[PDB]
Order: sequence, then C-alpha cells, then structure tokens
Amino acid sequence: GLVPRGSHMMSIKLNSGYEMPLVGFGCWKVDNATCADTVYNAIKVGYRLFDAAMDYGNCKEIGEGINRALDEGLVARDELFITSKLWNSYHDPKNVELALKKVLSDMKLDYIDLFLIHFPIAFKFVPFEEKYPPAFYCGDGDNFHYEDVPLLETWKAMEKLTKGGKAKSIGISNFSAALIYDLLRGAEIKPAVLQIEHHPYLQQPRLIEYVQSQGIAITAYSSFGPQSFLELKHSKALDTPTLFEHKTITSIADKYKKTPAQVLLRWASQRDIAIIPKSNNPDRLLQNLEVNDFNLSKEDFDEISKLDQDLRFNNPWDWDTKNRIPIFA
Amino acid sequence: GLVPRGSHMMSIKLNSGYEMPLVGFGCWKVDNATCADTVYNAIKVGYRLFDAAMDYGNCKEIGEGINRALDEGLVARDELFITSKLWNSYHDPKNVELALKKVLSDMKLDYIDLFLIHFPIAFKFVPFEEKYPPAFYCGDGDNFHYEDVPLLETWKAMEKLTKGGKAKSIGISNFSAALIYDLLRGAEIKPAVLQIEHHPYLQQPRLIEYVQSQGIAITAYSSFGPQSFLELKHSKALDTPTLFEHKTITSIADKYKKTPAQVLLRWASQRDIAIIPKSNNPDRLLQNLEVNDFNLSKEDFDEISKLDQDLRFNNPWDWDTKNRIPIFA
Ligand SMILES: NC(=O)C1=CN([C@@H]2O[C@H](COP(=O)(O)OP(=O)(O)OC[C@H]3O[C@@H](n4cnc5c(N)ncnc54)[C@H](OP(=O)(O)O)[C@@H]3O)[C@@H](O)[C@H]2O)C=C[C@H]1SC[C@H](O)[C@@H](O)CS
Ligand SMILES: NC(=O)C1=CN([C@@H]2O[C@H](COP(=O)(O)OP(=O)(O)OC[C@H]3O[C@@H](n4cnc5c(N)ncnc54)[C@H](OP(=O)(O)O)[C@@H]3O)[C@@H](O)[C@H]2O)C=C[C@H]1SC[C@H](O)[C@@H](O)CS
Repeated sequence: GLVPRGSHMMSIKLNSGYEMPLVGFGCWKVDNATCADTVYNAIKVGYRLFDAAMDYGNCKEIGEGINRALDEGLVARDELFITSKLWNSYHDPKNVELALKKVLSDMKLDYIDLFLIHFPIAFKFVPFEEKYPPAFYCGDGDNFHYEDVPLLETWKAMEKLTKGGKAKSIGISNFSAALIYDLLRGAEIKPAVLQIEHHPYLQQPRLIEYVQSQGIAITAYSSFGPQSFLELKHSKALDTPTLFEHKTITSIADKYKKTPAQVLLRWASQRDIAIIPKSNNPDRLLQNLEVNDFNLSKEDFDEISKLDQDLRFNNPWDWDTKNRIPIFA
Repeated sequence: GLVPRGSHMMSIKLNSGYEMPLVGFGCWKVDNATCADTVYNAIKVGYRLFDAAMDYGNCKEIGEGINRALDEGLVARDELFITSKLWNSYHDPKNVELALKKVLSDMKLDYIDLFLIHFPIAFKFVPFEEKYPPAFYCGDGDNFHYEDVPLLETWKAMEKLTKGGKAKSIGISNFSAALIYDLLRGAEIKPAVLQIEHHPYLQQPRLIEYVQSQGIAITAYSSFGPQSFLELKHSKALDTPTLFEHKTITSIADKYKKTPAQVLLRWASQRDIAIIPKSNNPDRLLQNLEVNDFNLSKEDFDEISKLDQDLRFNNPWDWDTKNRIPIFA
C-alpha cells in the first residue's frame, strides 16, 4: 500500500459521496457450485467490488463467500463494494423495496453499496416463490408480458431506498443517453452509475461523453467483447474476430509486456470507466486485477477508436420475437 | 379520380381514426415573402397536407395561402391536413395549450389535424412577445437553458388538446425508439405519428419496425438527405455524395423513367412512410407529388438498404456546445 504506481485500489468518487473501486469481479455465469469459493478467493487476492444481480441466480453463494471473508477478518464490510441490480419483473414501485429486501436476505447483508435498474424494461411481476430468478418468465409459458410503469416511477422508488441506507447508492444499466436525459428531468437524486456494454467494437463515445459530463460514473461490462457469449453459442459472437488476437490490440499489448486482455481492460479504466472482468479461473483472476500499473498512449487510444463498429452482443431485441424490445434501436 | 394507379391521393389511416395523406408539402425554409403564394399554388397543383411548425416562422403566411384557397372554394377545410409542431420552449404542460392557440391564431384556423412534439428537448420558456419564433433563445444571450419537464408530462398535456378537438391527432418527432417505448407506458392516447429524419443514408430499420408494429404512422423528413442542408453550409452535408447522383439510385431511376428524386421519395412512401418534400420551385412541385404511380422492386429495396451508414444531418448534439444534447447518442 506504499508503492506509487497505479493498482487495483484506485477508485471513483461517486456523486453520492461514496468511493467505488475501479476494478471489480463480475459474477454473471460464475457457477453456483463453486461461486462461494471463487468469491472468497477473489477477496483473498484483493478484489473488493463484486458485481451481482437478481437475475444471476448465485446471490446466496456470493453472500456465503463474502461472509466467510468477513467472519475470518480478511476484510471489513465497509471495504467491500457490493452491487446488485433490480430485475425487469420488479419495476412497479410497490415491488422495488421488496426486491432489495430479497437481495439482502439472500446475500445475508445489511446493505448493498449500489442498486441498479438492470434494464429499461418492465416485465409483468412474478412472485419470488413462483420463480426466482424469474428471468424471461412472465406468468404465461414462453410469452412475454409487460407492465406500464414509466421508468421515472421506478426511479422514484429507488430514490426512497437510499434514505434508509439499505442501498448506499443507486443507478441504472442499459439506458440510452436519450433515456438518461429524460430521467434526470424528474430525478431528485441523479444516478450514481450507468453500467453498459462497452468494448472496442461498441464504444458509444457520445454516450460516454454526455454521461460523464453529468458526473455519473460508468461501469463497463463485457470488456472482452464477444468472449463472454461464446459459451452460450451466441451466433454473432461466434462469427466475430476475437479482440484477443486483433492486430491493433496485440501490437499495443506488445509495447507494454501486457496481455491483450490487460490492454482491453486498461483501455476502459484509464478513461475512468470502471471494469468488472469475470473469471471462474483463479489464474486470470490476478492478471485482471493488475491492469492499472501501465498507461496506454494517446496514439493507442486513437488506434483503438478505429475499431468501433456499433457491434452490440447483449441486445434485448432478440429476446421477444412477438413484441420487439427496442431499447437500443 | 378514376384512374386505377397510385397517386398523391393515397393516405394512411391513423390510429386516431383520421386519414393522413401519404404525400404532403414541407414548409421548412419556404421563404416568408412568397410562402402564401407557394402554398396556394401547391393546393392548386393538388397538395393537401402541409407540414408546418412553430419554429419555422412562416405560420401566418401558410395560413394566408390556405385561407385564400378556402375562400375561393378550391378546397374544403376537411380536405386539408395541417400539421404543426410544439417547439422546445413550450414543453411545460401549462404552456402546451397556449402554444396550440398561438398556432391557430397565426394560421387563422379553427383546428389543426396533427400537433407534434417537435423534439424530446425542453428549453426554458420564452414569452411570445419577447421572441417568436424563439428558436435557440433561452432568455440569456446565446446560452441554452432547459426545463425539468419529463416528456410524459408534456404528452399528457397534448392528450388534453385532442379532447377539445382543436388538434385532431397528436404525435411526436425526433424521439428514439427507447423514448417511445417508455412514453407508451404512461400514455392514454398513443402517438398517431412519429416524424423523423429518414433517407437512404439513415434508415434506422429497427426503429421503423418497432414503431410501425405499434400502429404509429411514420413521416420522413429530409428525404433527399444532405440536400436540404447545403444552403445552410452544413459542413457534413457539403462533403456527402449527393443521393441524386448515387449509382444505386440512378440505376433504379433508369429502370422506371423516373428522376432520382422520385425514387428517393417513393422508397419511403411505398413502405407506408409519409413524405413531405419541400420546394420553393413551382416546377419540381408536381414531380414531387407524382411519385406513387410506380413501384420499386424487392431487389431495389435490397440495394438501397446497403446505403445505410447512420449518417444523421439534423442532430441537436451540435446546438449547445456547453451542455451536449444527447437525444441521438
Ligand atoms: N448490466 C448488465 O446487463 C450486465 C452486466 N454484466 C456484468 O459484467 C461482468 C463481466 O462481463 P462478462 O459478460 O461476464 O464477460 P467478460 O468479463 O467480458 O469476459 C468474460 C470471459 O472472458 C474469459 N476471460 C476472463 N479473464 C480473461 C483473461 N484475462 N484472458 C482471456 N480470457 C479471459 C472468461 O473465461 P473463464 O471464466 O474461463 O476465465 C469468460 O469467458 C459480468 O460478470 C457481470 O457482472 C455482464 C452482462 C450483463 S447481465 C447479462 C444479461 O443482461 C442477463 O442478465 C439477461 S439475458
Ligand atoms: N420534424 C423536424 O424536426 C423537421 C421536419 N422537417 C420537415 O420536412 C420537410 C422536408 O424536409 P427538408 O429538410 O425541407 O428537405 P427535402 O425535402 O429533403 O429536400 C429539400 C431540398 O431539395 C431540393 N429539391 C426539392 N425537390 C427536388 C427535386 N424534385 N429534385 C431535386 N432537388 C429537389 C429543394 O430545393 P428548391 O426549394 O430550390 O426546389 C431543397 O433544397 C421540411 O420542409 C419540413 O416540413 C424537416 C426538418 C426538421 S425541422 C428543422 C430543424 O429541426 C429546425 O426546426 C430546428 S434547428
């Protein structure tokens, strides 16, 4: 804690007054059977932020790993930054507090550090005891059904959660800039964080610029582009040249004795965009944490900028073929 | 009125129950000194829809041209379809009815057929007697200032206008699909029309698909792409290959003995997207009206589809360099 180089301890000061680590551990598709051990060892290795969600179905296991490290005194609770996300089924204001209480109960925590609206999409509510996580289930087989709940109504409910301190900060995910522009017109509390798909194939620079100009922090997901989606046989990801072998990336990695993956992560964090790389592998765990001790050059950013092709892998358009979800159209 | 070919009489049935002509006359940059004569002669030539806006500054002259044709009995009022648009300064609900009354007073009409929210942008109100049209003026020199009025609040005010019948139908313009998706959650009356920039360089196909699937009609503007903007020395438009000389377009025009301009217009109207070509020239007036009597082929649509490059000329991002307006980011 005394070497004057960049490290995994660097943080962003949120507009709520709390610090958020720039580098955290992503929990999507972290396997249930081993998730607690993975989270515990990530804490041992030095991870302090964990990016969870109601949708991910491993909330209890994440909590077991956290509470093991807390019980052993490896870390204090206030050193950890726990993020969760309100799923689409729970946008009705009357269900927002219920959803947070469910997260806290599952994770066996008194509070979470950041609660995000996971998507600007409002599914018909499904009771916890009918299906949890409900995922795409809307009470009627495979058919999607939706609730007429404007985003601002959900947001006002999220605002009330900060007052009791059970969610220290609140934010949004997968909102376009146009939606954020309208939301702030009705917001008493600005979102602290926007979390979005972000990688060199999908750079959305004007979204980044507008949102950061508002003092809203940005967290990138799927920083390795198509990689996260190969195991799901995402046809577009299967057909996309890997960022790990792309000549623009590898030639930059060659300059700094870093891996392509480390360049892809630092490309975000050096621009004050937080990252949450995911791995079930305890060997890339450390490489993904130690990305802030080198700097890309201005020419490197210029070169990486050329890769933008508006290639989006996580697009709800593909979920419901009867009622297309147009949040990124 | 008895030849069984497509013509300028074709219309779209709006979800409000009223018919809207597929081909109308656009009034942006129609010069004030000659606007009344131009509108009157357009009615003589057979135009029935006129696309006006508070921002355009020629509302009185448009009304003079209309009322001349009505006084001479060239047309009845119910044969005309008059569109106007609520400017950004008037999004506060208390100012929405005021704005419609201003339009009716200027145009000397009892009602308009379609009132659109011109942009999802809320400027600080400026009184009519201080500046009309206010354009970008927000009460403070060149500085922009804004109102914290969520779009749904403005929309509810537009909804009330339909009840008194002074606006037969209501709609929106320059809204992204994500904004429309949220608006419909709060709407009692769905928008009848979305009006957007639309041409082969900016095809936004998923926006078109989602919006039409909702039963909302679409009106294209700037169907000739960069052409409208050359007189304003729009640097991007000045650097853009004209659609009139683009080989994909000219080769299609060559098949049907039509001009490139006629192909560009029919490309929209054949897909049930209404068009509003503008001309101060009384000779292209007729060519722009007579576009529905030929059909493009499926291969032609395939070829024109390839021109899409997300090239947007009318982008409010460029208006305010201090507070970037991110509605299309
Ligand atoms: N807000 C949202 O909607 C979502 C948020 N997340 C969050 O982001 C975390 C990370 O994004 P991931 O998509 O999990 O993928 P990513 O980190 O890009 O890459 C993971 C894959 O890369 C391999 N890997 C890791 N480290 C590597 C190194 N150093 N070198 C090479 N390859 C590396 C991993 O393989 P191992 O596990 O075998 O190592 C992976 O294959 C997420 O975890 C989450 O916290 C992401 C997406 C969405 S939520 C998803 C969706 O919206 C659903 O909720 C609804 S359908
Ligand atoms: N909703 C909005 O925000 C806006 C709506 N409009 C509306 O659309 C009408 C038409 O779009 P235009 O931009 O006016 O331009 P367009 O018709 O594409 O082309 C006009 C130019 O093309 C030439 N021309 C006409 N006919 C031709 C033929 N047959 N062959 C070749 N060239 C042709 C014209 O030249 P002449 O006048 O010399 O013939 C033109 O040069 C608009 O009229 C309006 O009703 C459009 C834009 C926006 S509002 C604008 C902006 O948002 C401001 O309000 C705020 S900054």
